[PDB]
Amino acid sequence: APRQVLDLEDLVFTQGSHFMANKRCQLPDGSFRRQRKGYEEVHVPALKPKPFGSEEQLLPVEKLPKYAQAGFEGFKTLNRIQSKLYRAALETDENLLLCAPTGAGKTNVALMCMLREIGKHINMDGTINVDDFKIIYIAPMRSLVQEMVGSFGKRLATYGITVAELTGDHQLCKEEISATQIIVCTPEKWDIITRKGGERTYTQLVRLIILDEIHLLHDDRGPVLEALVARAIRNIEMTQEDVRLIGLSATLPNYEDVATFLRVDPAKGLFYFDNSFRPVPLEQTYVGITEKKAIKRFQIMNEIVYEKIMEHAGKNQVLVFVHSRKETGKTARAIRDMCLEKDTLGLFLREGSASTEVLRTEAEQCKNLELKDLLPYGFAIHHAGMTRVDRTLVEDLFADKHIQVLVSTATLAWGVNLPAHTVIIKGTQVYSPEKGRWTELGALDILQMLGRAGRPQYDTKGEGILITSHGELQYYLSLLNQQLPIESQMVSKLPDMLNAEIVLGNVQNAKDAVNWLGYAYLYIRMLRSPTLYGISHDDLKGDPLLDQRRLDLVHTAALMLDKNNLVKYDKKTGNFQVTELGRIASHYYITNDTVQTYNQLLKPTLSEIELFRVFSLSSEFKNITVREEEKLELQKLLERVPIPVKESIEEPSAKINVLLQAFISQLKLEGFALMADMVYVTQSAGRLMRAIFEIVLNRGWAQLTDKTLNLCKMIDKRMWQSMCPLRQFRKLPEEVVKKIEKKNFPFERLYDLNHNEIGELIRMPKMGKTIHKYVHLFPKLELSVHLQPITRSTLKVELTITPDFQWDEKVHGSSEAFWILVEDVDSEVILHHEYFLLKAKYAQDEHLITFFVPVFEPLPPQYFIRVVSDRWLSCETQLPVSFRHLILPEKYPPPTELLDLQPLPVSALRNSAFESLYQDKFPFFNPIQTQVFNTVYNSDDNVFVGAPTGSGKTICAEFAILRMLLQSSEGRCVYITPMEALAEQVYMDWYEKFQDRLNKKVVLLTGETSTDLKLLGKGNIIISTPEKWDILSRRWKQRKNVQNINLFVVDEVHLIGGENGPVLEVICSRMRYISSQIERPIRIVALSSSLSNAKDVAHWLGCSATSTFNFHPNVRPVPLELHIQGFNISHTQTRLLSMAKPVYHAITKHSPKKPVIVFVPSRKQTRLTAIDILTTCAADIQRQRFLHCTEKDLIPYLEKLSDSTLKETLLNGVGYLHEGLSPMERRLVEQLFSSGAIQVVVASRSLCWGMNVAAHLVIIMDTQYYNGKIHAYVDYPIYDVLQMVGHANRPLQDDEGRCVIMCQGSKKDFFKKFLYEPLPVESHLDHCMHDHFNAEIVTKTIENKQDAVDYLTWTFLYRRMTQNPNYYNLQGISHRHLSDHLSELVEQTLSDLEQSKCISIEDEMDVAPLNLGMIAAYYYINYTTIELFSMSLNAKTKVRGLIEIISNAAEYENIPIRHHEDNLLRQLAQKVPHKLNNPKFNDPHVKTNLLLQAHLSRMQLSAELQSDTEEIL
Amino acid sequence: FSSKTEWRVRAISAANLHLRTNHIYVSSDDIKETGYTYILPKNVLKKFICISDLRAQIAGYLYGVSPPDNPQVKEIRCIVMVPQWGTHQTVHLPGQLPQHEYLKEMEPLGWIHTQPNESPQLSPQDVTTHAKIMADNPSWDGEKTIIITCSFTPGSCTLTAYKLTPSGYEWGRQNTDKGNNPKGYLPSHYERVQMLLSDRFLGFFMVPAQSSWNYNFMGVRHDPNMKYELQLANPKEFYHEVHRPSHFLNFALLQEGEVYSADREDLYA
Repeated sequence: APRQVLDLEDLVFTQGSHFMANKRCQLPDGSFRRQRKGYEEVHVPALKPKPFGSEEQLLPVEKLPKYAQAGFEGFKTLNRIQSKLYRAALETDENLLLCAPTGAGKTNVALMCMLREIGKHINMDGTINVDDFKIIYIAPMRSLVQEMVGSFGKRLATYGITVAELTGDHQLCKEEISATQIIVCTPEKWDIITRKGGERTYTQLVRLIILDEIHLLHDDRGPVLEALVARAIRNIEMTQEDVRLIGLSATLPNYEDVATFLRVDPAKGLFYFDNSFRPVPLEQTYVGITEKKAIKRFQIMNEIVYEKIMEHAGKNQVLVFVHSRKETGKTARAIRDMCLEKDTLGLFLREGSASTEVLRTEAEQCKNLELKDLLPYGFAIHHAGMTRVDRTLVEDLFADKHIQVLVSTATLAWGVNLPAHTVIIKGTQVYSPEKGRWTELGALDILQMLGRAGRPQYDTKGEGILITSHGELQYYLSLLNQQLPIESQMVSKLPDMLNAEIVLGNVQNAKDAVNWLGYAYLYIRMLRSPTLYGISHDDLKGDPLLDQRRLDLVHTAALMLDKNNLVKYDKKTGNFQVTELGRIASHYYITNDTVQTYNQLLKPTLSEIELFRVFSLSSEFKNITVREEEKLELQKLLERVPIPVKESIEEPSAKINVLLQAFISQLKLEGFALMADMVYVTQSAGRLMRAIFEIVLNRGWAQLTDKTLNLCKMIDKRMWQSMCPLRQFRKLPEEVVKKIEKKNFPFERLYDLNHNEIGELIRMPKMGKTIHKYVHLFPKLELSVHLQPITRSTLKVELTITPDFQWDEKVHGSSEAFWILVEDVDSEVILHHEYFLLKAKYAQDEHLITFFVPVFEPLPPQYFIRVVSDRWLSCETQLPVSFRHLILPEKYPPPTELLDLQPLPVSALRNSAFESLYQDKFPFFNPIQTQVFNTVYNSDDNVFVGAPTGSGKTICAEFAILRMLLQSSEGRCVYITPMEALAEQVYMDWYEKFQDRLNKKVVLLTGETSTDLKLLGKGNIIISTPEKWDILSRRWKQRKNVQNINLFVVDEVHLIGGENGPVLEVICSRMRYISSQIERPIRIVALSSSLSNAKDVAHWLGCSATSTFNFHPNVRPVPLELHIQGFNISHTQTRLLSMAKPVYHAITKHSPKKPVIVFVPSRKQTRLTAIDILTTCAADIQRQRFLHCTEKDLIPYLEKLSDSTLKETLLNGVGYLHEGLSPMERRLVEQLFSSGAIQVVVASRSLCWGMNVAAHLVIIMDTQYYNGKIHAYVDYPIYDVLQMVGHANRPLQDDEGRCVIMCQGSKKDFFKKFLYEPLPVESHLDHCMHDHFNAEIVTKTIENKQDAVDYLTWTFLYRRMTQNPNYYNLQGISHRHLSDHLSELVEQTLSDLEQSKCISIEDEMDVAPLNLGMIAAYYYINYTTIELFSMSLNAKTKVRGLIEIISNAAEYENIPIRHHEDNLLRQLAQKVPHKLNNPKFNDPHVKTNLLLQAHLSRMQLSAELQSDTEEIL
Repeated sequence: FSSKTEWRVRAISAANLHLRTNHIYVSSDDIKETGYTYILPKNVLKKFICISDLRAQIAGYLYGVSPPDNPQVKEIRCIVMVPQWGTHQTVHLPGQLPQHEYLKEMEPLGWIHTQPNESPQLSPQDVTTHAKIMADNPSWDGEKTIIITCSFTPGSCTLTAYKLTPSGYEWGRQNTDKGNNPKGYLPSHYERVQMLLSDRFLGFFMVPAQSSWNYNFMGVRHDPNMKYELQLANPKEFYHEVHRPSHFLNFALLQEGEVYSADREDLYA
């Protein structure tokens, strides 16, 4: 039914993993319970060896898989469990579950369980090579992570499989963590990783997970593991790919629900074992203290410890695990004084005086701590509190067995293993700062430590003793005796996991949430024990599969999430929308209460004064409270901070705020509780800081964001801003550091000091070497800028990032990660902010960063650019970018509104032979064409039509074509359109429109000039491209059939701004020159997209204001539903992969019933995207939703394919479109789609032009594309946006259209702002100037600087550079300033031309072409490339040198370097017979030389590269 | 000030100074009609106020323009901060006049300052300060340069802007002693004139190119002979960690303090 409210507190377990979920226990066989004074004694004798199975023997290390035999060297025999498990491991991918108490070492069986896939990825002359598999070992303790990764990395090193730990940061370790093979990790680290979304990238090669010691699920920390288990199970059920599963837990019941939740089979995926097979028999003693008074207990416990020490005084060994670092060494020397004040009783515990080598611990005296004093005694102490080298130095004697009493910590036990005759758990309790009080230390800790009782060789049967409390020592017994159930404690965190999956997209609605609960253990566990978790059997029967109680659960998640604004979820829709709050929660593992706490506290003008309270108020430290004890040093911590603390006084608030202060200040603290809580709160404070940082970097609070990044970096350095910039380098000596610090000398001044000129002040002349070394190893970047106003609203800024540093790997790392901000004048309004990373490989290279920023009516005198290294503290780079020169662009006037005139049909024109070519197509012409008609068809003057992509100015050009045809039979028409494929499709339709129906032939320009001149003049309408119509008629006066063209149309000339526009602009100025000088009138037509500055272009082509059709994007037949999706992970791979579900779900929302055309980022990524689409159809049960026909219908057109997966793709109804698709395959797919048998087509960014298949929805994915010359990605072209966004054109049936574009947040506002209003366009012949002036000088069209100015006087540059000059580098907008700029550029270009020997400028006034200019403008190649040619040409020419000479051409500078082509290219240059002088792997010139060698060898590379080969041919 | 306790009590005062700057009060009195009217951007008054203290006085320098064919209005289009320490009674800012290509486009409009205590007259310090500047720098003009006070009243602001009479500048460059009661100091020495606010245009901020403006806490590095550069950068708040390096350099431990409580669970990232 409808949602049901739930209170989740009283239904989750207090004292997690200390519950003892089952409330009855049973003693062991030899168990004895005895009463003493204040102490009850529970003893248990060790069980019997389970007998040798009937010819069940250990498997030899040879007898097993020889391939897995790598790395276990020296191990000749197998453990009993090892042999029992090897068959299951090496024979089965059965989801494994190893149930064995501490001592079985199931790590070595998980070894073969992984070695299955480790051998699965191997070859003959090659190895396991890691391009196939990496398995993740989830371990609960960082000590276990360390020891396991260390031992295993060198163990399997014989096979050389990379064993690494997932302990690096997200971007800091993603590169080197990609080449990290089967890896250990903390489940918590993996949880943060999978919440951020980086885990998907290393996924789908993620073969296997091992879950070592899954008993942690009994804790409250088990919730993370439960989330991971549900995630893996559920997402593997949708991926249909398996995931190999190893599970591990100690001897415990409920193994069947364990195997259930692990998808492990009890059939053979189970490994269950009793505790009698302990290779060291396990004798137990437990001392429960009924003592009320902790006072008397604090003595009696030490007394019992002294008794137990007397028990092992002789030939024996004890290891005592204490709770505190100080109390450890305090518990020792208590034994010393005890054996001293009992009159040498129990001491003399050697073989005599010096026998049993008392001289070992005698000759070993000198140690850093006071353990030097305990070494003269029989006792010793060891911990990483004492030291790290000393820890190994004491374990040395412990392995020498020359210390009979070892006092240590639980972490030193759980670390590197050393076993003991006796184990002593001293108190079993710890001070939980999360609980802020005392409590028990959970199961697995005691498990590890009290599993060290007994050694693997050095004894037979080990005993151990745990001193605990009366009420709980029973649970302590039920823990080691496998009466201990293990439940789940996610029940409180459930809403957080729901938030997490909603952010990950793994749950859209409560339905997916319940499907995810289906892979949860709480399903199986709450089932098998319903009465326990609050499920009455009556309501259980009422809801047998518990969907309704699972949705009453879900109710609390939805309610709390909407209440905390981590999701925006409705009562009826059943789905939820997550926001920035839920995003930050997921990405930073932020708790949904602290998230609303931040949303409530954080304001724009936050100072550190209030940030202290805001950081101490964080709900993460809720149950940490100031003790009566601390209240003295509380004022002491207040009296030391550079920040004021009057905000709060002695309380939790003060405690946490001052504690953070001290954590930064590197402060001492007396109390152990003080130090513990400080450690914990500060550990949480780092993530808290990064979360507040995300919030502030989103909402835009500038000063708060600066302070927050600095505060994060500060707690990182463990130093405030007050430590010298030499603090970021721990390599400095502190004395010299403080000497250079004490002066008032800016660290931003140090670089002008030479090797010794730095020490010349500090009186440190001999240290100057390392001084300057660090002074330059300090990360430093320099930056320069280019500016241009695009619109009066928002200008664009282009960046240059050069290195002022010298990089080094242990100092820099793999990359320099910097947050840059485009910020208001006063640093208040955050206009933008980007995050960049320039790799060490990518170092020293300026990377083109390009962004726009807005301005307003009260214009500011400058903006600011901020650059800050992410973690580096005291690192900064400023750039005040000045607007003091701005020339505010011309407000382009209002466009012509669409007058609602009578619907004009094809019965408008009187000619029936014309009306025929429309009659059988449409009912009426759209009012755009129908208002432009009376000009284009009924008038001869110059007509201009500016219409957004899909409004049909091509039909109004066809109206002018009709007018020309009616005016003159053999009239000649020029159709100059830049787009080669669109123009090809236009000529293809014209060849049938006119040659067939009207019998007037159509001509299509091709390469060879003579046959092209044959085409024109013979054809009535000649279609061509910009340079296609520049090359021919660059000498037009010589050509007779050129001056005899009646009509001329510039189709889609708005591409003038974009590339290939300058050639068309020059040729159109030449057309205007024809219509001026030819003494005849030539009809001029200009078609463009939505245009703001339309009138200037209209005049520059010679059109009237009455004739220039300037219309808004709102004027089109098909209205739009336009959507933008901002993706927060700017990493190309991670973005492209994690944004998969969004496109199919955008279908399921907007166009689940109509055509979808999905533009993708790569030729290969189209495939991957279509595959992910079909896979998301599989999960979203509606399968074959794209198929609009029968299965045997597909075979008739599926008989023609070469791609193997394209057949199944067609059976799924998706289909691809790319350069790889053979022309027939592309046409066939297009045919099925245009018929409507196909629904959703994976189309390339390269196929965005030449398609005839429009759509209802057009979905753009990954607007960035990767270019190799600069080794970086770029944004998609604006004209590409226009074209592929117009590609949704179904005015035939669809009453509107659907457009979707999912790009970065940077390119989100880009489209949102540059799409709705029109686009501006400038001319760039100002940049490429040699070409047109060269052609004119060789034609004698422009023979003198006067003539060059006259030629420029008819261009669109003349108009626009005079209109908004500074964008064209003109600082003065006047007439004389225009002349100045024009004649100056003329002087410079003609001077550079003559200097390149292009032509001779006589007297500096006249000009006359030379042989250079002649041959250059003859071969239509750039004059600068011809200059490099003239520098290459020598008398001793051979084809070998000349090949590189003529391949270095800028005419081959269009061939790009594509995604990761550096190795294959060197392999191909290897198999080509000509080498290269330092062959460059990012030079398309070396690429072209290798390709010409391929052309000479007839060696068949891929067709991808053969495209470039043939193009260069 | 106690240097520790007066340090915090005023730091936690400062944390909401922006509270005021939607409560400022404007100087309305009889107009000269022959002099100028000096119009100031509201947001730079905002920042010039919230950066200040409510006892320590700070001063800014006004740069700005006259608009073409509208002479007698003085746009205040930029404010310069120079290195300085002030008392609670006045501001002490070195003799070096802020020069710049940025400050080239403008004429020096004079000087403006915070004021803790409400005083409906010109502070003797202020009159002798404008005088003493007139004494060594003819860059300022008497018909062109004015002296603004802006007092922090109860949670509010109250600003006035004065101009000196001849005997005003005369006695000012006459006086040397530094008491608020200098003999021969009289209300004959100033004239209060028309100042206005502006949301109408944007002023911009100037900060030394190498240093701070609040040497208030370093009585050491400030000398009437010391020299400074400038840039268009924002004044950071009175007490920001740049101007307080000693206490941020106050750390006194022996570094092995990490010896105690070495249980080391991280498990994240």
